[PDB]
This record gives sequence, structure tokens and C-alpha cells, in this order.
Amino acid sequence: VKVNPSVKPICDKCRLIRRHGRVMVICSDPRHKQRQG
Amino acid sequence: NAAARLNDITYNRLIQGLKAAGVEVDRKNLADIAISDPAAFTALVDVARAALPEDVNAPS
Amino acid sequence: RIGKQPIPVPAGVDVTIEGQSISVKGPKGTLGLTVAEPIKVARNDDGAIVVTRPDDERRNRSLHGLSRTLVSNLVTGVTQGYTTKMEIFGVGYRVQLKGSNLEFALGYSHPVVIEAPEGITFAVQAPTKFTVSGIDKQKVGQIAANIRRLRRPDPYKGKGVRYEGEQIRRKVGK
Amino acid sequence: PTYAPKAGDTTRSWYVIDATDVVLGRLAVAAANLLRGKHKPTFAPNVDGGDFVIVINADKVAISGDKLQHKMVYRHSGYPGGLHKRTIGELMQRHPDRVVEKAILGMLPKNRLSRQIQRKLRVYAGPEHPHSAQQPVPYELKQVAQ
Amino acid sequence: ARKGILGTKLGMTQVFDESNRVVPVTVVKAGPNVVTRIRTPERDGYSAVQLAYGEISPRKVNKPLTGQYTAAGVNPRRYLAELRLDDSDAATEYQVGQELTAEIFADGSYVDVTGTSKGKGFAGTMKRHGFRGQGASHGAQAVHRRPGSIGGCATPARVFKGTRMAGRMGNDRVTVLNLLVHKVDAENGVLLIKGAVPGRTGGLVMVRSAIKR
RNA sequence: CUCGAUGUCGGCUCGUCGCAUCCUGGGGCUGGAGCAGGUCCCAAGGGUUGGGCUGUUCGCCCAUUAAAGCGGCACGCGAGC
RNA sequence: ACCGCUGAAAGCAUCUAAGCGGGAAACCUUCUCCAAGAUCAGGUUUCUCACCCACUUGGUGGGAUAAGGCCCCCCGCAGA
Ligand SMILES: [Mg+2]
Ligand SMILES: [Mg+2]
Ligand SMILES: [Mg+2]
Ligand SMILES: [Mg+2]
Ligand SMILES: [Mg+2]
Ligand SMILES: [Mg+2]
Ligand SMILES: [Mg+2]
Ligand SMILES: [Mg+2]
Ligand SMILES: [Mg+2]
Ligand SMILES: [Mg+2]
Ligand SMILES: [Mg+2]
Ligand SMILES: [Mg+2]
Ligand SMILES: [Mg+2]
Ligand SMILES: [Mg+2]
Ligand SMILES: [Mg+2]
Ligand SMILES: [Mg+2]
Ligand SMILES: [Mg+2]
Ligand SMILES: [Mg+2]
Ligand SMILES: [Mg+2]
Ligand SMILES: [Mg+2]
Ligand SMILES: [Zn+2]
Repeated sequence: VKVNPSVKPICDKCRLIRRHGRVMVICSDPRHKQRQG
Repeated sequence: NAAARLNDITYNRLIQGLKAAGVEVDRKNLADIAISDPAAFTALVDVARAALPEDVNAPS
Repeated sequence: RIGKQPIPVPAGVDVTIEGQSISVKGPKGTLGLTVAEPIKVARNDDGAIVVTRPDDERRNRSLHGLSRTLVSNLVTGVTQGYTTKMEIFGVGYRVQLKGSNLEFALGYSHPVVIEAPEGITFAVQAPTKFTVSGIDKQKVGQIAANIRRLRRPDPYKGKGVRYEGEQIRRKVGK
Repeated sequence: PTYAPKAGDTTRSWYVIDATDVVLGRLAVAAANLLRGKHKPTFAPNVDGGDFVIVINADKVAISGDKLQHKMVYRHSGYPGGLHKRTIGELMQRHPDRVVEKAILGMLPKNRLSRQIQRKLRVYAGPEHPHSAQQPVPYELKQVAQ
Repeated sequence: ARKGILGTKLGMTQVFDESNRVVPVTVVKAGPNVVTRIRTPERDGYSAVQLAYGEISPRKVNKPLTGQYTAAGVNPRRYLAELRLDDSDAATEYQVGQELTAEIFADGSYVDVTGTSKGKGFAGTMKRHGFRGQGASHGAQAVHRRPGSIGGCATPARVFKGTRMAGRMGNDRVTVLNLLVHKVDAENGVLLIKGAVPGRTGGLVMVRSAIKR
């Protein structure tokens, strides 16, 4: 994952969810995974 | 406060009740009746409970 | 919309609510479940399952579509039971039964044996094809996830366990 | 002169408190008020008045699900790095009577006389207590309406 | 099934094995014990077995201790210790009155040996805790075996607890783990145990089977 | 704050704590074929060398090492040297 | 940390909101040692299990013992 306080979607099919009380970006491309930290 | 809660009232509305009923007994003697004569303290709660307004949460 | 559909009974020989508790039986075995007490589960004209709720809360609309499919995985979990079809890819990789267990040759210095738990049947149809079968959708899906992660994801050659017809991603290599 | 209790005036009784669906805070307050004697009109702050309190079913007490996970219990041994911690949830597995007892002792005054007050407290994890030689009357949480 | 016996350290010798290697052995006289008492979880809360060892004259054992040997039908012994077992299957093999000999241990087995180590008196921080000490020359003034600093400065204004200082050393309970049983001589009650055993020659020694093997 | 005194650098001895981790342990991504890495995430249980030069701290160098971590404690520690 | 299973809110999807897993030299057990002054001062046992006087008759004050212990004495590889 990428760990930054500013996460946001990169491509068309990145999705921004909130699991376990943290904002993260799940995507099919593995280098687009991000979570806030 | 301990003797009033035996007679299912708080200290709070007991002091409102005795001011409303015109009972000028001070707290020195009201805590002395509560020990030596618990029946007369029950007779003072019923005077305080009756003089209390019907809805205490309603404005004056 | 899910929750806004009454659950039918295909066969369901004992589809009976016993006090915030639902059971099931059909051709295959039995299952149990307990729905959370704000959500109400009821009956259709022919005894089929109906799910209701108190209306318009954040926490009640979510548990309503939740407990709908969890009931309809019992009336479907018995009759039309759940199988996952799994395929071994990679040169030299194979799988065999040793009893009800399931041994793998995945390029290690030892065979990896998967003990089949209760209510789970393993069966092969080929040396690189097999199925995980059972009645409970979660318990079948948990075992098929354990067998899936037996090797590291390889983008370069694609060797290892997969699900059937899934498209793993590939990298260009050297 | 106002009433001061002599030696030989206090009458101590026995109470049992069922702890099945009571939150830990409400029970520890009602046990501490009952061990000290705040409900008797002969209360004096220098006198061990108050009654014997038995707390049964201490494993059942209403603790929140996130308090069992995250609330901590710290102990230090005097040695460097002696800070040993558990959670509430894993103390309820081992010693659920010690969780109920620790909540009551933090609500008592911090003096010598509270050390003789806490000797009248018995906490048991199960529904059964050995003090049937006395007759503990059951105690329920009452709130005098206002 | 953890086994156990009481005995006496008889000192050290050496022996040669089948590959003609020298083996330093300690001679424990795992003498004939007797049971005298069993701890059951219904009576005692836990599970163990007493063991009584050592010839003593019956005029030296006082009246409270003679009555405990009288309830077990045993002549009074000198030493008396328990072998702590696990909770399961307490004493289906141990009976009160049973004599235990040296040949409960086999050759090539492993044993834990526990005893009371040798007394070293009031020891300094170099002997007791392995400190370095200051130097012998280059001006060093009367601190050649002294500890050095014992803490910080005004933060914290104290010495931390468990700071290694001088004091009495030895006479401790020491367990030595995983000792090889080279030979058990059933003719004499003698175990040949590879290596060293805590205590002086003549001291009481408890020999249990090893848990780590 | 202290001038009717609160002894200042380095070393020695003995330490204790932090994590912003040097090694060992677990991971994500990779312009990750492999072997080696780069980067981020978790992790403080233990470990973390001997010398030449300089009063030195620091630094450079020699020979090793799994590694030769960074800081706080009156730039810890002179009623211990 | 990370990887999931089933699964809504939100007809799809989602490791999560109900629920269930995997997971490290860190944490807790297990290993070794201290440990009931742990004043909540514990448990299992065994032994003695007994006199006499005075009194203001007191859960009194003495005196003499039992089991047991201590000092003395001969010493220790135990030790200022
Ligand atoms: Mg950015
Ligand atoms: Mg998690
Ligand atoms: Mg000596
Ligand atoms: Mg030296
Ligand atoms: Mg001098
Ligand atoms: Mg000198
Ligand atoms: Mg100083
Ligand atoms: Mg001065
Ligand atoms: Mg340091
Ligand atoms: Mg960190
Ligand atoms: Mg990496
Ligand atoms: Mg370290
Ligand atoms: Mg550890
Ligand atoms: Mg030279
Ligand atoms: Mg300094
Ligand atoms: Mg320094
Ligand atoms: Mg200096
Ligand atoms: Mg002990
Ligand atoms: Mg303590
Ligand atoms: Mg005792
Ligand atoms: Zn993307």
C-alpha cells in the first residue's frame, strides 16, 4: 500500500471506501492501493 | 438526605417543600428529629410533599 | 431491494421459526441460524420466509438485507448445495486424495496436505482439477480460500492454485 | 450537641447484590454507598457504619464490547520497565471478581478507615456464595424519583 | 509421566564410552525412596507424591514428625520432598508404602537435576555479578574492585530497584537441565550422570526426568 | 532559580529508558525472472567487534561482522575513578 | 502491519456495519528462580491436648508444666 494522509483515486476503477475506521483506496491495479496514515 | 430517601423523596424537593409549606425548622434540628423521632420526620415529609407543586418541571 | 423480496421454499421440510431462531432441512443435512432481534422474520401464504423490520433507520436497513440472504443461504444451502471448482496451474504441479485429505505437490520440499474439516468433501476430477463441496456457503468459501493461498501469486508464470475461469494478472517478465 | 455515634450503636446487616445485567459503574456506586453507610441517618464520616455487601454473578456484569477490548489495567512492580498491563476483557476471563472489586475501591475515600470498610465486601463470580449462615436480603438498584 | 527420585551427590570421576571418548560423570546415589503421602486434587487441591529418603535414628525424629510416618506405616527418614505431577492421572502407579529404586531411569535417558548450590559468603560485585572493575595502574585510586556508578544524577534522584550490588552469593536452588544418564548401576543404587551437579559432595539431590529431553 | 559555590570536555566503571530499526522477525508495492535490491508498513525480545591516528567528541583508515543503529537521562554517571 | 470468508446499507460491488478466519524474535502462557507481613496473613497433616494460687472475679494477675524450642557445649565445604 501507499501510506499518506492524502489518498484519492488515481484511475477510472479505483474505489474509495472506509473499512475499520480508515480511508483507503482499493483497486484492481495493485500499485493504486492507498490507505490513510 | 439519608432520612428523606427512606421516605422516597430527595433532599432537593424536601427543602423546596418545607419552604413552600412555611416550616422554618433549621437543618440542625431537622437532622436531630431524623434520628431521635423518625415518625415525626415522616410527618414532615408529608407536609413537604403536599406543598410541592403538581409538576415540578413546569415553569413558575 | 435485497430484503424487499420474500424468500421462497424450494423443498424446506422444516422451515420453522422457534423464537428468533430459524432452522432448515431438505435432501442434504440441517443448518442453524439466529437473526438479530430488531429484524423480524415472518411467513408468506404458503409458509415461505418473509423478512420485515422497523422502518427507516441507518442500522435497520443494513441488517435487513443482511438477514435476508443469510436465511436464503440455508434454504439454498441444503437443496442446491455449494461447490467451488478449483484448478491447479503450473508445470509439475498436481493434487491427489490420500483418504479424505488432499495432498499437493507445489514445488516445495514436502507435500502439503489439507485436512478436510467436518461437513466438507474433497474430490478430484483430474490431476489438476478438484472441487470443494459442502452445504454452508461461508464454510465452503473459507476452505477454498485456504487452498487458494498455498502458493505465492506468480505474475510471471502463473503457477499455483486458482479458482476456475479467473483472470490473474501477468507481468512481462525478463 | 449533635448526634455522635458511640461504640455499640451500629447495627450491621447483610445484603446480596445480583450483578447480572448491571453496568459496572452503577453497581460499584451502590456497593460503595452501602458499605459506608450513606443511607443511614446516623452517618458520621469517622465511623465505620454501613453493612456487609455480597456481590454474586460478577462474571455477568454489563461491560461494553469496546471496553473489554481497549480499557487497560496497569500495575507497576517498582523495577525498571515494571509496567504490566492487561485489558478488562482478559481479566474477566481470569478474575472477574477482581474487576468488580477494583471499581468499588476507587470510589471509597482514600484514608485509613476505608481499609476497614473494604473488609465487609465479598465478590463471587458464580451465582452461589458461602454466606448462607447469615440471611443476606437481596438488594436492587433504586432511583428515588424527583 | 514425570519420574523422580532423591539421592546424594557422591562426587565426580570419569569413564570411557564405546567410541573411547572420555565422559565426565557425577555419581548420584539415587537411594531407595518410599512414598509416605499422595496429594489428590479432591483433598489437597493439586497432584503430587511425597518421597522420603535417608537413614536416620528414630530418637532424632521428634513426636509430631513420627506421627506422620506412623499414619503411612513407614520408618522415619531424614529427608522428605514432593514430586509435583500434572493434574491428569495422579497416582495410578504410586501407592503409599511403595519403595522406589534407582532403575526407574534407563541408560541414555535425560534428567533434570536440582540441588542447593555451594555457599560463597558475602561476595563482591566482580565475583557475584561479573563486573569488570577499574584498572590496576594509570593513576586509579583505590577503586580497583569497586562498582563504579550506581545511577544517574538529579533525574531520577534514586537508585533503581534490582541494581546489582555486593552481598551473599550461593546457597541457592539450582536446576541443571538435560543431563545424560550414562549408566544406572542397580547393584549399588548409583546413577552415572554426564556433567556437573549443583551442591557439595554429600548434599541432597532430586533427580527428575527431563521435559525437554 | 542558584554568586554566605548548582565542580565545567573526553575516557573508565555501572547503567536505565525512547523509537525516528542497524541486524535478526512479519508484510505491501516494484522499472520484483532468479540471486541480489529499492521504497514503504509493522515490530524495541536479544544483539550491536578489535585496533592505528588524535586530549579529543566527531571523523578518516586497517582487519572483521548477521550487524558494527540513532537519541534522552545536569551534552546520565568526579562525597565512583 | 497485512491477507481473507460470508455480507448489507447502496438490485452491482465491498475484509465490516451483524458475524467468522489466517497471521511476527513484541504481549500472555509453557521453562528456570523468589514468593501467604498475599494484614483476603492460605491449604493438607501430625503432636501436646494439662495443672496451682491470689483477687477489685476482670477475654484478670501470677506460678508450674506438656509437645516443642532456645542458650551453653563439639564442630562444618554454613558463615562479617
Ligand atoms: Mg499525494
Ligand atoms: Mg484488522
Ligand atoms: Mg568460606
Ligand atoms: Mg582488571
Ligand atoms: Mg588515597
Ligand atoms: Mg592501588
Ligand atoms: Mg555526583
Ligand atoms: Mg548554601
Ligand atoms: Mg544509553
Ligand atoms: Mg514504528
Ligand atoms: Mg520488501
Ligand atoms: Mg535493543
Ligand atoms: Mg517474550
Ligand atoms: Mg605504536
Ligand atoms: Mg555530563
Ligand atoms: Mg553521554
Ligand atoms: Mg569526568
Ligand atoms: Mg518454595
Ligand atoms: Mg505485595
Ligand atoms: Mg499457615
Ligand atoms: Zn486504479
